[PDB]
Amino acid sequence: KVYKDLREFLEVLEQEGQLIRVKEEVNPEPDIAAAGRAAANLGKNQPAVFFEKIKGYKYSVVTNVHGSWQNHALMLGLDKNTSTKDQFYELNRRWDKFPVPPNVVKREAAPCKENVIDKDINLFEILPLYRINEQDGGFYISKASVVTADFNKLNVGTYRIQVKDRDRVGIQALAMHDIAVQLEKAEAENKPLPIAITIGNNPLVTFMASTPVGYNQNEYEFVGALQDGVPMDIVKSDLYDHLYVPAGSEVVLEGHIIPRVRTVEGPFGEFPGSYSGARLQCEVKIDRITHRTNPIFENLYLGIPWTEIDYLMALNTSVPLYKQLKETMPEVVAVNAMYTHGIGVIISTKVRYGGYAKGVAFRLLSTPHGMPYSKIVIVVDEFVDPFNLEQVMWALTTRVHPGKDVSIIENCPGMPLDPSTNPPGMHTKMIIDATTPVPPEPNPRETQLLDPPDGTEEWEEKLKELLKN
Amino acid sequence: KVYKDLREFLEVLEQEGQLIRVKEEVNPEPDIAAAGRAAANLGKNQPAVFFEKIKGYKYSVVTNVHGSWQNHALMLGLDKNTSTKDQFYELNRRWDKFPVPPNVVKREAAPCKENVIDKDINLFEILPLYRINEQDGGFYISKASVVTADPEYPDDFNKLNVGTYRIQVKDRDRVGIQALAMHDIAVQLEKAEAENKPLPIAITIGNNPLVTFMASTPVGYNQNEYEFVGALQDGVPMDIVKSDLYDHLYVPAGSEVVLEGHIIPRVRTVEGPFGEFPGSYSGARLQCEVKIDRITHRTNPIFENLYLGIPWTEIDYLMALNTSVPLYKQLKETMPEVVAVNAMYTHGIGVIISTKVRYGGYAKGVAFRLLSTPHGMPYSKIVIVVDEFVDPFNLEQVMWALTTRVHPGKDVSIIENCPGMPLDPSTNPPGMHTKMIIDATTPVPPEPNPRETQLLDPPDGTEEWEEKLKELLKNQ
Amino acid sequence: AKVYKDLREFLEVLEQEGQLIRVKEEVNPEPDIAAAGRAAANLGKNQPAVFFEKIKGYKYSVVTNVHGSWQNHALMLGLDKNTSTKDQFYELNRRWDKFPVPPNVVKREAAPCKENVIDKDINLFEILPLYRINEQDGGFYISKASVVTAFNKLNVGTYRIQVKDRDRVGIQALAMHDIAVQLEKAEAENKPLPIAITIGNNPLVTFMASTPVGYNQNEYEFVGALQDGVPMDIVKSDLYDHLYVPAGSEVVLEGHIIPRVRTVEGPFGEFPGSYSGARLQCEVKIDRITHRTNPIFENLYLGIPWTEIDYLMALNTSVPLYKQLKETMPEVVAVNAMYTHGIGVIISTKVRYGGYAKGVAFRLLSTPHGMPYSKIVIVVDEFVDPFNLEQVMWALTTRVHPGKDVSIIENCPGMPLDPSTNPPGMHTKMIIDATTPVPPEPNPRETQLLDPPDGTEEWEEKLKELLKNQ
Amino acid sequence: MKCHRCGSDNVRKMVDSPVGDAWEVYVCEKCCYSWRSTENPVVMEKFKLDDNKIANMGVIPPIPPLK
Ligand SMILES: [Rb+]
Ligand SMILES: [Rb+]
Ligand SMILES: [Rb+]
Ligand SMILES: [Rb+]
Ligand SMILES: [Rb+]
Ligand SMILES: [Rb+]
Ligand SMILES: [Zn+2]
Repeated sequence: KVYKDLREFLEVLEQEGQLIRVKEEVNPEPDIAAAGRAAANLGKNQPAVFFEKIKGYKYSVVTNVHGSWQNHALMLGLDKNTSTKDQFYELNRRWDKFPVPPNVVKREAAPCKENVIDKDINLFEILPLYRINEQDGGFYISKASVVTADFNKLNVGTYRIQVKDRDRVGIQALAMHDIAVQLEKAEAENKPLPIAITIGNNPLVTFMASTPVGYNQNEYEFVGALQDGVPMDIVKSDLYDHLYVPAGSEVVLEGHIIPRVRTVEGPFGEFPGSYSGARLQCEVKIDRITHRTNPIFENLYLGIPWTEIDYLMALNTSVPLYKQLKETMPEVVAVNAMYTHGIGVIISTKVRYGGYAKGVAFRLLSTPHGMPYSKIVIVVDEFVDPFNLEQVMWALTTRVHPGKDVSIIENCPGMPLDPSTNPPGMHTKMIIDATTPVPPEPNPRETQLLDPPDGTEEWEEKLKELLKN
Repeated sequence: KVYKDLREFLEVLEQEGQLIRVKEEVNPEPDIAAAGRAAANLGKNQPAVFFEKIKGYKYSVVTNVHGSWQNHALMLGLDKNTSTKDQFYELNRRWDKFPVPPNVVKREAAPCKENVIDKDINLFEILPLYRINEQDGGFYISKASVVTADPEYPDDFNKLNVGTYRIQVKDRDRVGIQALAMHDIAVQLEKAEAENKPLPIAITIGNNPLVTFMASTPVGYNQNEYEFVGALQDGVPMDIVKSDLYDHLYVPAGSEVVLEGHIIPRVRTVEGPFGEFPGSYSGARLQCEVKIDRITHRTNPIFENLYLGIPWTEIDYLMALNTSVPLYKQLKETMPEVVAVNAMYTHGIGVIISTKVRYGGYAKGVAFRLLSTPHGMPYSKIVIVVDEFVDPFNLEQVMWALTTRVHPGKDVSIIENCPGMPLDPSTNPPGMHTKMIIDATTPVPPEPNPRETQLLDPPDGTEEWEEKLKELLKNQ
Repeated sequence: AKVYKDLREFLEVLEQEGQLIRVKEEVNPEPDIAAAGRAAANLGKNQPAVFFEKIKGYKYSVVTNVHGSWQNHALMLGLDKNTSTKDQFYELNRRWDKFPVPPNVVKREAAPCKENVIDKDINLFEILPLYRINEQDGGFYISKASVVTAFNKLNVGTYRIQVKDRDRVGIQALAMHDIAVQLEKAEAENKPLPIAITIGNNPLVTFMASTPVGYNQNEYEFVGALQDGVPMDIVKSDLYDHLYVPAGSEVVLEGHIIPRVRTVEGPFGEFPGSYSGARLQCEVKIDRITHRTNPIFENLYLGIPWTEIDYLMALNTSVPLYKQLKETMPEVVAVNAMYTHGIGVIISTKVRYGGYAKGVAFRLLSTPHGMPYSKIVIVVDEFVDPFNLEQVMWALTTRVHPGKDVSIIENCPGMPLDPSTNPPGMHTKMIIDATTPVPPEPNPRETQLLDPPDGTEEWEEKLKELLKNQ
Repeated sequence: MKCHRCGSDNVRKMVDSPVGDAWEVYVCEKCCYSWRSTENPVVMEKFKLDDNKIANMGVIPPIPPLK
């Protein structure tokens, strides 16, 4: 099951009870952010929250769209109660599908092109903007898919967008990597740099925008891969012939990076759960707004994890790590790298020979992402669901002899976003071998695990079907 | 709300969507056990499973009754979605309530005394018995509440004890039991077997979920057994009724089945193997047998049995918070900065403590205190300490704290040659532990902070919006 | 770039380059030939091959220590004999993946190994001057043969061969992993399994037989790749149409593993420097001997390293490990995995960011070979030659803070042939980061290295040419 | 019909199915293993018993002497 736009995903969310409608008029602050935090704090089955009326604004806001494993499952067209491990296998299965080239549609066919604001541009008459966290520097667009760019050079990532004026926003230009050379040349020649900011999207578009590495396809081609071979519809930007946006985006902001301008941006929350600093960052002028009728401002709350942002970074971090490990270690069963952009990683694997669990951890700690990011690496047996933390904690308490199963390695690569690093940017890694010994490692007392009874898999489907009725 | 028996709890479970009825007739093996495993495998919102028809049997089976935090919440009379931390605080609030003495009921008004079997005792005509795991030595009664006491002194229930012990069916009127695992019966049994006398016990099946809870609780409470059940019912006494054959033994009025009998002196027979909570099979040993002298049961009794296997299963919920509340109270007596203790993992071998850090390094002091309690000393191998605002029952929150506040070069302590437990199969030497303390807390003075950050404190109105979104959620 | 068609053309080059000694007077089989091989290896540098013109009671000659120096190894690659070990490594890495170089099948009449044939009264001693390599060896041993078994499924490897009779030998069947599938079916049906044992070969043939993993070509194609595109010549065996042997082999013993026969084989030395245990192993019946006129027994001495066997395992272990590291880590400069089949590894790499050197060691310790084999992993900077152990000592003494640059990880995979393992077969790995810190790693005192004077490379060439002209 | 755990012939029928003729339960008089006629139990070698293992089995708790 695939979705043309955000609205098709939202109506499926409501069908599965994974969407709450707040029919009454709320205040932009702190109501919308508090509801995003409260929705996250529900722990399980967390719904998206849709505000039909915000005081002083014309249109609506939806938050926590990705903020649960139920919503994540529906995004992949799966049954809402599909376990995280099975969602991981589904994503891994679709990850490399090629080719799924996008469908370029004519302009009048794209719903995002329904309305055009070419003068007196005011973001507030389109988006009900608000303050997400109390110490933020301004009102933020926190879930935008920003387009930069031939089609192989086009890139889509998500970046925080601070509203500076009715037609001006801040952006972390260095956080956008395919623009560094283009930006230095543009600011040296005092020329603008065109970008396109899309808001309210197909949930798999935002997922790919939240994926910075790990796929070989083009951006929109990767979305077609995530849709199990279904191409997505794209359309040319109004002002820039080389920039293409999703055809059904709620709001498209066409603008440019203003050359040689640096102004105070931030503070703003980051995924480790704390405020970033205020820096002098690039500003972006908005030259054209292109939006559907009655646009829906799809925005994200982030705070102390877990929030929605953790779901946008969970399995798309884990799948590429799994593929890299699988190439030389086919015993690896699953990689759970969902914790703080993979600083904490749990690997399930079969143990080929004694000590193989640490060899698996060595492999992760030498991948491009795992080498600087991954600080705590837990290896569990093949039958342990590494996405079930209860099961992982069982493995810790029964398979970890801390005198030998725990390795502490100093002066390894780190990431500065880990605030506990000392020296900053350097890691002391911790490997935990929560696996059962195999020859020739001696076993202090070998036990026989309570293997699940015959017919367990068939009884899971029967019980689920019985709960359906 | 309070439950007088299991049937009241079962209907509450079904009303809240936490009970499945398997209308078709199933086989004893491997259907019932595979369903218990399957229900455990659902991860969240796991329901109890009720079998109306079992081939060859005349009565019912229910399993996975305690097997989810929704069922656990309803057990304490709370909203089913109540977070585990909030369930922990409610249990801690009720833990020490006294007095709440039990209400002794006439024999006729006790539903467990409706039908009586005194001759040709056949457990199979009462219980749909089945094999729980593939390599079990026989068919097991795995969720019974077993009642002992002293004969001479009824002690006014000061010596009466209730615990859960695995019951292997040996014959139509005989069962095995682990006598040494029944503390308070050691010297009573030595005396009995020295002079060749029976030792009377009562085996109750199908109970008020709080009774099974207290029976699964061996230490940590100072009240009498049935009085503790009353304390967990927020001060509402439970109904008890004298056993038919034994004056000093009292059973709950509403049990589905009561097995009155005695340990047969100087008899040792092969019991096991059977599953244990670390997720593996026990060994076969020469254990004690019990002769069943009388059966008293309600009309159309329901065999409330439990599946256990690779955790988590139902058994983990029977040992989760009743392990954590006593440890929390012991830590709190000397460290009021402790906010919560999560000791739910393999009978407290894994422990997560949330605390306020008084001064630099205080988080390891809190761990030292846990590792010096009667239970934490030999059991607790992995101890994680988190800050006061981190829910130690939200493992996703604990993962975050591990990835951002743990410098493994100094926040992780490995201590060799400490006390351990043999049931930890990774112990080497067996029975000894090498402890692991993890200080996942934020440094406070005088510990230097390599990069002080300001956390994203929740927006104002978060608690009110939780209650708001919740009432909108049940109205779909 | 010299390509050799047999052992004689290589022995000629060795003698011309001063890398071969002729022992003209008669020697006793024991302990002269072994002691000479050990003595040649003991010379430390520029160690030569030793050629015995006459042995007591034998008709033909023996050569030893053919591969036993970096000069002899360089001449094997067609390089100048004083080519540095690092440059020999870089040359092997260049030629390693050359494809395709299919072998050239010659007619039987044109293959020198088919010059003389012996089909009846087979007596190994009338061909090979067999001797005892070490004092406790179970018997006399063929220690440098290339055993052919079976075109893609044809395999060539080196396995020790204990002479049990005048026409019977012992072999390590389970060491030939490729024959096990057919071996079990053969023994269950009481079936001979044909093999060919070639002795005295073009030096690159023996190198490929001494390589059990790491190349994608088939055996004789790989030799052609190592010859930079020159195909090597092969000829069909006399008795078995599916077995092909090098055209220029000194002696070819065509025979078969005898089914259901297990006799005590060993002890014999192994590359860790100790005798193996004496086990009941498989026996091979020799059915036909084809040999060149005046055959030359090319045998090998092995003892406490380094001996010749270390050169046959040195760079063909390093090159595959380098390729596996390079795929994801282009900063890696060279891999020296020459010590005890790669139990000790030295890697030179550019450090991309702070702590990168330990990530490079992690990658090695997760390769199919490095994971169970590599125990001691040293990482040095890009400008340090990892094959120059003096420069590695310099990096250790100036860039290793043992309190943080040295990591010791217990309960890792190991190999039983490391006798210090405890538990046996498990390793406690040691990573040593002998690299200079780069940001964000703090440097307690940064120094400016003495970078080579400009023109050093040109002056290296100038001094070498100047030396030759003297 | 031998006991699947210890292989003893000393096996007797424990009960019949209380309802209908659905199954029977057998029990070993030597090692107390019991099974239904429905199931075909394979006992892992680790859980099989012989007279040696039974005689050397741990008796929990020790039977005190009489009088
Ligand atoms: Rb992207
Ligand atoms: Rb382990
Ligand atoms: Rb109890
Ligand atoms: Rb800490
Ligand atoms: Rb080979
Ligand atoms: Rb270093
Ligand atoms: Zn038996």
